[PDB]
Amino acid sequence: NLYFQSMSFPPQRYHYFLVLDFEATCDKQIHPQEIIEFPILKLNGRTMEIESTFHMYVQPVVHPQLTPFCTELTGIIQAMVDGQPSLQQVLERVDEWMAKEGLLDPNVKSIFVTCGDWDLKVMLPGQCQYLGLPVADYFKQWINLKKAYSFAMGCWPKNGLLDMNKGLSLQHIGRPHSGIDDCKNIANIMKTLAYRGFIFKQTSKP
Ligand SMILES: [Mg+2]
Repeated sequence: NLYFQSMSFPPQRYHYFLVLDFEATCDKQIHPQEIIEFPILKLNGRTMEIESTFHMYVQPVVHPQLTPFCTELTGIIQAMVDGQPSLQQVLERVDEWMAKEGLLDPNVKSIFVTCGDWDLKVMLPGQCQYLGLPVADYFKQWINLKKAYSFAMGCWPKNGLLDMNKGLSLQHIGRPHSGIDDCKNIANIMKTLAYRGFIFKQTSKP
């Protein structure tokens, strides 16, 4: 335990890590899928502590009525998405938040962190393409935590956050399949890996 005193929280390659996990319209499946929860956690790059939070629910337009499957899975009821801005508006708000947080200065280095590749490889660019919206350059590089974890632990977490929490002896934070709570769990896992001396790197193909 003194074993880690010098190793823990090493210098990292980024000033900040931006933890993101979407929830989306869905069924068991409807199309196009639309982002209904847009969280970002700004983590101190050294300590992994949460320093700022972006969180918006988003009003879906093509399938505006959340399905029983969607609600029961995500916890997101209709009342939570009803008066809310559209994805385009939410993306402008993210950009304002990036600006306000000093994340758009060329000298300030940050990278998104997600559980899996779906959200930034598939979901965001897919919906943006459908809407005719550009994808900001900062969404185009990320770290898949499942891959970071498998490198650190020599073991693929098939069941995602629940497997990673198990492997690191961490109690689950909040509610599974809630965007923000998944973000808090990603952040907690990162903290523990950093405590063990893990240096995070882009996993996203350039
Ligand atoms: Mg989630």
